[PDB]
Amino acid sequence: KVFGRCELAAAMKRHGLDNYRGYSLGNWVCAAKFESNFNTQATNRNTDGSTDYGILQINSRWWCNDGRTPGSRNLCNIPCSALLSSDITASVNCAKKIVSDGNGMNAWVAWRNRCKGTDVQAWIRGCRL
Ligand code: NA
Ligand code: NA
Ligand code: NA
Repeated sequence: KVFGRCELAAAMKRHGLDNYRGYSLGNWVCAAKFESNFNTQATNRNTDGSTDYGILQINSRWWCNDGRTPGSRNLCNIPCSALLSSDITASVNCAKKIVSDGNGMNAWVAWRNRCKGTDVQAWIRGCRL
């Protein structure tokens, strides 16, 4: 499923991401825009053989099991395909674990490079929240 911007803002807010670990909602919407273009089905291979999955591009090197990242971890204890569903629960719950691990949103390269340091509240402008 490809979410609209305000559609995703509402879903992320209902799932408890607004102000999670101090990151306002616009941070999460911005991250999803630039990680996946709001597309739950997005997948992208990393050069180390791992793959990023879903609307927040969560990495099989550490966070989920995709059956083809030998020796990697599965910290969210899920198949990576769970991160591709139209239901964003698994992606949100795994993102909450990632952002709590000590590095915050710096885990998301697109957030670091395209959201951090910008007016991220713009990403929820015009939305009914
Ligand atoms: Na992989
Ligand atoms: Na893994
Ligand atoms: Na990531």
